[PDB]
Amino acid sequence: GKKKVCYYYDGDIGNYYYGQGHPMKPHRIRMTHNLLLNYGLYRKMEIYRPHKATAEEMTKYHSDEYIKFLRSIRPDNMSEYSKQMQRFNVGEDCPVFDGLFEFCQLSTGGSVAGAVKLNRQQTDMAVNWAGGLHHAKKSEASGFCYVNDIVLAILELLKYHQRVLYIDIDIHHGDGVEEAFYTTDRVMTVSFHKYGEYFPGTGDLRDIGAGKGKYYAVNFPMRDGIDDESYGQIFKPIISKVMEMYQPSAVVLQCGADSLSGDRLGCFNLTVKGHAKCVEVVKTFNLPLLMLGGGGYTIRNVARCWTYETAVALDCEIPNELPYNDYFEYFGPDFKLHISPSNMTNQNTPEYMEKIKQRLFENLRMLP
Ligand SMILES: CC(=O)Nc1ccc(C(=O)Nc2cc(-c3cccs3)ccc2N)cc1
Ligand SMILES: [Ca+2]
Ligand code: NA
Ligand SMILES: [Zn+2]
Repeated sequence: GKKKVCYYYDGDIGNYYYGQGHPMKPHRIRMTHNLLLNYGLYRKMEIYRPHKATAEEMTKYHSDEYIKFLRSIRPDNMSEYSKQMQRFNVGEDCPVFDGLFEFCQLSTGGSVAGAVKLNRQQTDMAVNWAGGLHHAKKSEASGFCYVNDIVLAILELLKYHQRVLYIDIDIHHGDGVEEAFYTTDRVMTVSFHKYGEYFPGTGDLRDIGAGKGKYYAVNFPMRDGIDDESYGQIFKPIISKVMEMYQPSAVVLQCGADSLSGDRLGCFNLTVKGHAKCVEVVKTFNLPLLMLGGGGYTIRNVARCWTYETAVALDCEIPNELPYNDYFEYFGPDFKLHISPSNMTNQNTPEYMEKIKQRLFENLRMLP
């Protein structure tokens, strides 16, 4: 039936600025929050302010040297760390900005706090839209991500769960998460993503894991222009087969909104309803679920997406007419919650979708 939802948000998040022209806008988390508050969704869920995750918490995955660097680097001392910046991939796509470490701490704190709450059986779902930074690696920033809150939250879940399922609907391959768990069967990682000379360049369907983790990494490579129909063709069948074969006891769902139609960086054509169908599918399995944010560069659509997916988590129907809010002008000219797909060509034929699905089903037969 209906579930208990705990939601994590820190009002300071929207103030972190990656710099002039950088497409990552933490302000989108505040727009999301303000919109869902204006729909009255706070009446149906517990709202918590995450703690600032410490260096002890972050070094459960990341190296001491990389976390020490992130704690130290500032725009004022940048000149003195030119060598370290190159070593850790900080300074270009992953810039040094005021309060960078605090931004890492808040984004991470919500995911780890959500995992603790699920481990304690105090909630059915935990939501952290400021999380989902799937590209960060053990000792390296990547793709605007510095600290991998997802890996840390999964490590927290593994204290009480033998098997954790990770599902990733961001347009990009969930490389940092897949890499962290590549050689274990205790986490199965399932990523659906644009593939073919696209960032980060990994996630071929032939990448299936290694050693004990062989068959525990699943990749569904897609072409430009995927629509609700095509995505819906394959998501429920793959997740259903994964649930059947893997039998996880907890799930982490990365809800990156860069897979929506009209994304500034992305090349997919999903609506908010098509993207949210993924949350509905996963929610149906009735397992402890951690829902996380991710990419998303057309900020008005990110706020619509995560507001609607919070409503889905709550089994709460909300009107398409947007309520007034602090960012009302961002939603023009329509001022509606739902979006239309564009006329872009879907390069993913129905045969291609079915064929990749069949190849993944062959791999899933290899589980015990
Ligand atoms: C050349 C090129 O295309 N570069 C590039 C573009 C987009 C992304 C991205 O979408 N990154 C991301 C960031 C986050 C972050 C969330 C919060 C802070 S960063 C979460 C998920 C993804 N996929 C990464 C790299
Ligand atoms: Ca993905
Ligand atoms: Na794995
Ligand atoms: Zn992305």
